[PDB]
Amino acid sequence: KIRIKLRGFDHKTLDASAQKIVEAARRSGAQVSGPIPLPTRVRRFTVIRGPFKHKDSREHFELRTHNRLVDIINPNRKTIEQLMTLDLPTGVEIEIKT
Amino acid sequence: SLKKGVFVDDHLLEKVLELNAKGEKRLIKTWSRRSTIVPEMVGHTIAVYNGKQHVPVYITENMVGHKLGEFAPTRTYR
Amino acid sequence: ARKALIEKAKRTPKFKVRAYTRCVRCGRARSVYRFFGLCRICLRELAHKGQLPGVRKASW
Amino acid sequence: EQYYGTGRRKEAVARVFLRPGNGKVTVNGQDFNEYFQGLVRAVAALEPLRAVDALGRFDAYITVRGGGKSGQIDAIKLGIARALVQYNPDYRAKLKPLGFLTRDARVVERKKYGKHKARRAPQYSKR
Amino acid sequence: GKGDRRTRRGKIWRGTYGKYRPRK
Amino acid sequence: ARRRRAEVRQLQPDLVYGDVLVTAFINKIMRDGKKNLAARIFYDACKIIQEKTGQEPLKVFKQAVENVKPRMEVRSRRVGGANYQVPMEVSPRRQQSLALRWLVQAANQRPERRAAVRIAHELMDAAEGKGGAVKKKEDVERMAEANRAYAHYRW
Amino acid sequence: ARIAGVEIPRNKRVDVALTYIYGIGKARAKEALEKTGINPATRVKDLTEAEVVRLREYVENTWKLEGELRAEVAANIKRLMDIGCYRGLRHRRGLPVRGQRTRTNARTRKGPRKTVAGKK
RNA sequence: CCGUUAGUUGCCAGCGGUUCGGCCGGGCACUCUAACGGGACUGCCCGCGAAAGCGGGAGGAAGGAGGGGACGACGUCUGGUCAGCAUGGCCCUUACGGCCUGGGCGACACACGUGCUACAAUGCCCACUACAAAGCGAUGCCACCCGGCAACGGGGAGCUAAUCGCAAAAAGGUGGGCCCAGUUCGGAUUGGGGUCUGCAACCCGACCCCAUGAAGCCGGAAUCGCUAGUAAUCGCGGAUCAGCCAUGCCGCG
Repeated sequence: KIRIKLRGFDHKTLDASAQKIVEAARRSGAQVSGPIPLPTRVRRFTVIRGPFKHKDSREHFELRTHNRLVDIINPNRKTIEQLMTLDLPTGVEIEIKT
Repeated sequence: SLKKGVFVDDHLLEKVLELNAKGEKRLIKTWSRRSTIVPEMVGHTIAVYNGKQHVPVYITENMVGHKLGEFAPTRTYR
Repeated sequence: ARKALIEKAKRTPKFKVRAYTRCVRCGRARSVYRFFGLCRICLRELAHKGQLPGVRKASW
Repeated sequence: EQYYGTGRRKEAVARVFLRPGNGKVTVNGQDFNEYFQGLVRAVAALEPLRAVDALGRFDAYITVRGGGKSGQIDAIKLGIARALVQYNPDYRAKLKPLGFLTRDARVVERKKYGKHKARRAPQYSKR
Repeated sequence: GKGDRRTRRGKIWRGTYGKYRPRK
Repeated sequence: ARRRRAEVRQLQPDLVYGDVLVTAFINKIMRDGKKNLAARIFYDACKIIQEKTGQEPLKVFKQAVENVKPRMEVRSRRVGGANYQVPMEVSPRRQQSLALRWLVQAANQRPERRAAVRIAHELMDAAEGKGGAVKKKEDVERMAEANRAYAHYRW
Repeated sequence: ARIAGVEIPRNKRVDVALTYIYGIGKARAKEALEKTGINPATRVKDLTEAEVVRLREYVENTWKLEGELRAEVAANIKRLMDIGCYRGLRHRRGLPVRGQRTRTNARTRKGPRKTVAGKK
């Protein structure tokens, strides 16, 4: 039972990047428990638009950490093939656990 | 307001304790108005800076526990 | 002064109380968002360029 | 044996489960009148029944979670209604007239900058 | 109410806890 | 209201007598959106109408209101010079608005310490037709008559 | 009935009534009523001479009060004048003492509003 | 609003074991979480119209811009900002640069703006009583123990946090108290004892507990906001940040 966390600012290249990680584990391992979407940690910034004294009117900036999760029940190396380096994630991260 | 020391300045004490072997000087001028007036080292007169000058403050028993700044007021006509 | 100052804010000083922030570009004291070492202006600036990643136009 | 409709109203969601026969109503492992204890309006949540005639003749087991009480009262009011249309496509033409069937979109409008409060604006002094 | 340190309400408003509103 | 006529906002029937007029009156009792506390009051007050008279509350209620509706009132008006209190017929929707508003105001003018009582005794004093609400209502009606001389300006 | 100093609380509950003493608040009176075992709800109107002395005794003794308290305050302040600390000349001047603003407010410590002229 | 994909957050929904806490096997139904789609078009009916469209009716979560944002034409105000930054000119270059310690920006006879807390019984106090809705936390949140009336101090488990913590939601509901009083309203001011952060709290920090309890009984002439989940009212979080003068602001419900 290999279980993996994936963070990302980019909601597209996760459901993308870490869901090829479901082909290369059903095609090369056995049973998968599909992609699970963890709720998001949304850091927000509120910024006064002008250099000087314009306290009403500012603009809203968010920085949104998306969180996806993957479970597979197959600690063999018929899997750990693609699933070590066979890349398409460029602004992503990995948590590796069992 | 603390209870683990009386956060009084080294540079001042050093100068009082070392005056405490026959020492009766007025010429004593500090800048640490932040330092607590400490149990019994009284008799003397300390010139406390108010930001513009030091002030001849005589120090008595009834007035321990208080800081030095309390006796050297910093602003004018009040 | 703002130089002898941009400089002084870099020396780890006697007592950490004296440790302040400073917009790392727009070399500046106030409204320094800690997650970016960035002054609210020199900040709205880079954000607009996309030179701070994931950072975006919020709207709800 | 079992019947379901989901009600929502403003952060609050209702799990409604209708069962045939009776009259009693659980909400969150608690009697109705124990959950909505002397809150004048609660008697409203079951008004969908009163309108069909199943005034009593149904049991109800209920989960209810989300923000706050008076919403939940309405949340249920939808569940109950939705649940019993899925025990009768013929339960349309009487429930829709009083429309216990419309979700009701009205949420907290959002706090805006420069205002104090979404619409309430700061205090002008002119002179 | 909200102005009185020594009320429940006082404490809430003020953020604090103490004798007049404990932490259970 | 520059564009439209605005729909008479439609109210949710009384969950206890089944009357829109009642909710209306409950809302006028309400302060800072404490609708719960408000209805307690109206009902506790219907309690105090049995406990004191033989007849049905909904009936005292309907009636008290009826007596407090003004039929004419003065509306102010621009003319070449200063202003004119111009008497004119008071529209049904407003009659209602004013009645309820006045009942609640008059109620909280009374001396008794607990709200449901004040509401009740005022409701009672009204159907008998002698509350301070029916007072500040004959004041209007009378004042529209005082000014009967200017009733040739009504728009 | 005269408990402390020169004090006759009356006809209201004793917790409330004890209050009417200078140096007794809602707290010190909650206390006395337990350390002497008097139901605090009891009306002064109705309570044992027994109780009234158990009270007299506890209160007049446990803590400084109502007049000779007042005297200690008067004399704590005239001593804050000492050689003359800050808070001293400040009491001297009749201005705030727990370091608050004076530009606006400070009305409690200053006699209503001595208005002047100026401007153009 | 509905669907598809997806099962450490959802449950007897269904059944079994439950030390009766979804806790345990077990399942994703449902709730949710988050990605993707569908859905509304004056498309349908009646009436008016030359047409656009208007008024009404159907069905539908939603109907005629369904609700809230982001988004600000050509230009105007020789508007704002040289103290964010960039910059032409101009000016000081043992000083108009620099360093430090202390004071100041916190002064107070006055005057205005914006707010807070009130003036109370539709109220105040004390008790008991999950209705959760955004966000933050490994030089942190700190459960839970013990000492202390408490601030807080010991200890001390868990969480790189849908898992652990901040966290009590408050208004509410139930019970009891106060009985119209400058009060069990209101908490200013002052005396005192302490806690914490910090080299350091006099000028100039917040917090706890004892005392003290001020003006205020709803405000002249004026004058501000808001058209619906709005106003009013009740709490909750965050940014800066050692601590904090936040009642401010940006956000949640």
